[PDB]
Amino acid sequence: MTIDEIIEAIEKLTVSELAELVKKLEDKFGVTAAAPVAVAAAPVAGAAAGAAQEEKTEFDVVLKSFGQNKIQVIKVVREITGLGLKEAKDLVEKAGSPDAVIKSGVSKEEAEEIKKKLEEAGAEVELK
Amino acid sequence: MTIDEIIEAIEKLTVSELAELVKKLEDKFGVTAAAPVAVAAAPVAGAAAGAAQEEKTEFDVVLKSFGQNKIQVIKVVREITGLGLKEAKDLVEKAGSPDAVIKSGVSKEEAEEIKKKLEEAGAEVELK
Amino acid sequence: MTIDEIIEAIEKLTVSELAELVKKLEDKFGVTAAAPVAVA
Amino acid sequence: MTIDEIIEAIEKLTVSELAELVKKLEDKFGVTAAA
Repeated sequence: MTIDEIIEAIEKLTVSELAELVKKLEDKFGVTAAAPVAVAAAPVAGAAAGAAQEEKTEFDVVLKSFGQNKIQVIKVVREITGLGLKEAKDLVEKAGSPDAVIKSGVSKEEAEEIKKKLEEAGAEVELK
Repeated sequence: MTIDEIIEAIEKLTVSELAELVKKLEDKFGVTAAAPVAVAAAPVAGAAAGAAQEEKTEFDVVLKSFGQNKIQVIKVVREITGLGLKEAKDLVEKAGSPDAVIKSGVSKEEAEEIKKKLEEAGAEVELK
Repeated sequence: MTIDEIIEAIEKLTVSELAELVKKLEDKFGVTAAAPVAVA
Repeated sequence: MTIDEIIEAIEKLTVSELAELVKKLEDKFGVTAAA
């Protein structure tokens, strides 16, 4: 293909497809030789990830309030993300804010499986 | 968080979260400084990509047959993918093959929508 | 798979063209060498 | 968000440790660099 067509094609890639393309490159060419495309494609993948949320190909789980039970809301979050007290806590303390996203790029199933659980620890959980 | 804590945390992110994280790192710290995390995260997201697929979250469109008009199917494939003419032909002539995947990492209705378009060109296609 | 067609098209590019690929991709997503503002 | 939370963590790992995190990640999924 032409440079332009490789770009158009790349720009039509799914975030997952992009990820796998770059992974395959690092496998094929080595991380050094493939890094150029890795860094150049990332913004393209991120853009797309952001488009998916923007549409409904994927959803996020936003904390709207930790409420009376904050120590547990946190305990849960860490079980879900792998974060740490400070981190998980800094995040949880953002409840009610847009930043308060505890997960994203997920299907609308897990959206509930995680949301519910977050409510199971007494927490306000809105999906988007 | 400890390095392992972070690696754990990273291996729990979705393909999109990894996408958006690397992108954010590039915009904030430049590609130079961001490149290490970019090429280290790629395989993580590639794994996520696979996981997604293998779990019917995110689906693909496989060409079982290019039908009665291979040319019409190549035209559509090229429309869907932005792929050049020879690469489109190459990919279409793999119809029947497991890796004759026209697209992946896509939603269900989107996988259907694509499937339908290929079918309208006379191709046999399966979703997974 | 499609990505393979692209990976095969990238593999065939000369190094300068790959540099053109990267340039076009980077110019488009406003990527920069170096943190735009001080992360001091 | 969680990724921000993860970026803030990576952002304070000293040049080593990050080099560490990198190699660990690369080893887990097929350390290339050269391939």
